[PDB]
Amino acid sequence: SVGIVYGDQYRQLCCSSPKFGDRYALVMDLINAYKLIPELSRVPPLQWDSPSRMYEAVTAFHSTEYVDALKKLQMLHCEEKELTADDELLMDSFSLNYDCPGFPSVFDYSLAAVQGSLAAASALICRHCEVVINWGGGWHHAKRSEASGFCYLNDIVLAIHRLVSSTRVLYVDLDLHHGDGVEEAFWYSPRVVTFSVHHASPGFFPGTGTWNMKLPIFLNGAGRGRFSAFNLPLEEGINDLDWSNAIGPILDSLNIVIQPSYVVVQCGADCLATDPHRIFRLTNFYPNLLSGYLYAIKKILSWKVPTLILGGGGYNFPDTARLWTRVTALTIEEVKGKKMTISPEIPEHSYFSRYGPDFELDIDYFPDSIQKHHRRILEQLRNYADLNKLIYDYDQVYQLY
Ligand SMILES: O=C(NO)c1cn(-c2cc(Cl)ccc2Oc2ccc(F)cc2)nn1
Ligand SMILES: [K+]
Ligand SMILES: [K+]
Ligand SMILES: [Zn+2]
Repeated sequence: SVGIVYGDQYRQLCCSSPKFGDRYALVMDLINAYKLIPELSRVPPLQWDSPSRMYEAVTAFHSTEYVDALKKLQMLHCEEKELTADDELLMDSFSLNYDCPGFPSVFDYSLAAVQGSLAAASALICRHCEVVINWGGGWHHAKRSEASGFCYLNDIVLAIHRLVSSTRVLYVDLDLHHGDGVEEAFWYSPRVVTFSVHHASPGFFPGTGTWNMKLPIFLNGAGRGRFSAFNLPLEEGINDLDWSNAIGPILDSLNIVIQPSYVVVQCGADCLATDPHRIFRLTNFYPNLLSGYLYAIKKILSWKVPTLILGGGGYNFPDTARLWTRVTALTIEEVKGKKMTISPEIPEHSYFSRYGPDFELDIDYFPDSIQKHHRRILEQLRNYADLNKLIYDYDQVYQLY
């Protein structure tokens, strides 16, 4: 069974931010327009019975002072007065500025994603669902005491913490950007293995997930977490097939060696060829019998491990809905076995006009370094397995590449 996080108030809050606008409404309404909702179990966002319980949940990762400042930022933006000099300094000390500004619902908006992803983790733990989707979540850049990349609270870190505290988790980050906040949270933890594939290049946000400065080294975790943070930075312009071939054997080898209890996938849509970043050239194409995204999700779901699928980046809202609608239909198909039939034409619904001018489900796109990374990653995986007394066929894994 496949769950999906939704609710009336949740939708309103997920649509209340200045950067992401009504994206979540387009996503859920396109899923609904394609008649997928009856196949999915609604997972209600988590609520608490007191402010103390909410604070206890969020400060399992974030500092109390950061959570206080974020709540104060919302309060200050609900009045018409400007911030005092001292309040500006306070907000700047948590990077609550620039690309992470305040707005009247900023705390409720950020908290909603946490509520959604925590409920999704719980649904997996109690075996209510085999997969849960949360397209309102996936905010991988937020740090313990710092907003980053329009991520204010790290719903992913909190969801993973709930999963491990119930056990190994494999986290897979498909966003265009490095999953730095999740990687940092579990830097010292061998039980949460993180793997991000992303673009990296000089000056490109957030800057990590690649060689860093003698001669540059690839960091991969620390303490008992040594070798437990994996990264695959890729040059711009990569297409569906090359991205699939780059990530495929890594994913299979991580699953073989780690044998995760849970998989958490961040599925940010900014690798699409039609994202305004214009960096990678992935699609949402799906042969009627191939999108890098759909390739990766189908492979992960074939492992039959309880899986959380989250959203993330994606600044072309209709094309993000086009992709996540196909991910949703694929999840139903792989988990249930029930074939899912999706018309090539966008169905009439509230946001139909946003899919002009051609109103198709396919996005409007005409389609050695990696060998070195594979050897480095395969070596790190062996080192990880040696440090953690795990054993595996050091030949069947090698064969995968
Ligand atoms: O999605 C993200 N990470 O997961 C993410 C993306 N940025 C980001 C960083 C810089 Cl310096 C500039 C624009 C950024 O976003 C965009 C890019 C294009 C756009 F049309 C709308 C938003 N920051 N975080
Ligand atoms: K990524
Ligand atoms: K780790
Ligand atoms: Zn991104």
